Amino acid sequence: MERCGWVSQDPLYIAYHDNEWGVPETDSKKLFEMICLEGQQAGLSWITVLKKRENYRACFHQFDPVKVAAMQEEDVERLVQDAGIIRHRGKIQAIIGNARAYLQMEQNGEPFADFVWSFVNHQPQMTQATTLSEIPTSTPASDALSKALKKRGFKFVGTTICYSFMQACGLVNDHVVGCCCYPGNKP
Repeated sequence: MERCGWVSQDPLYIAYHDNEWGVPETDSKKLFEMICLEGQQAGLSWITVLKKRENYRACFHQFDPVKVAAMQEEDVERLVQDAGIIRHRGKIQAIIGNARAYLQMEQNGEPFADFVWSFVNHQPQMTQATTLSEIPTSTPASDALSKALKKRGFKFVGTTICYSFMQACGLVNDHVVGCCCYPGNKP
C-alpha cells in the first residue's frame, strides 16, 4: 500500500491530501475558495496557503462573502494590520473583486464550478506517469481554463496557479504506477 512520495513531515500535506486533493469537486462554494486561496500561492507554497487558509476564514468568514463583495476599501486596510494573513493591500483588494465577479456570474444562477472544470469537454483527464516529475504543470486545459477566468476579471491566474487548482479539485487523476492499485501496467 503506497501513495504519493513527495509528502514528508508537516502533516498538512497528508492531512490536506487525504481530506481532498484527487477528489473532483463541483461545489461552487468549496471550489470558489480553491482558486481564490491558490491565487496567493504566487511566490508562496501551496502548504503555506493551507495555514493561511484557516486564518483567512477566521477574518473573511466573519464578514461572510456577501460583505466581501460589498465591503469598503477601509475594510481591507483594517485587515492589513490585524488579520494574521499575508498583507499586501493589493492582494486583498483582488479577493474583493473575486466576490464581486463571483456573485455577478452566480446572480444569473449559472454554476461557477461546473464551468471551470467542464472546459475538459465533460471528459475528465487521467495520467499514467511513473512519478510526479513526469507530470507536466501546464496542460492544454490549464492554459485554456486560465484564459476563461481572465474574462471574468480574475487576476493571478497564471498557468501554474490553474494547475494547482486542477490537482486540488481532481480533474486529473494523479496515480503513480503501483499507487495502491494503479492499472494499465499490464503487458
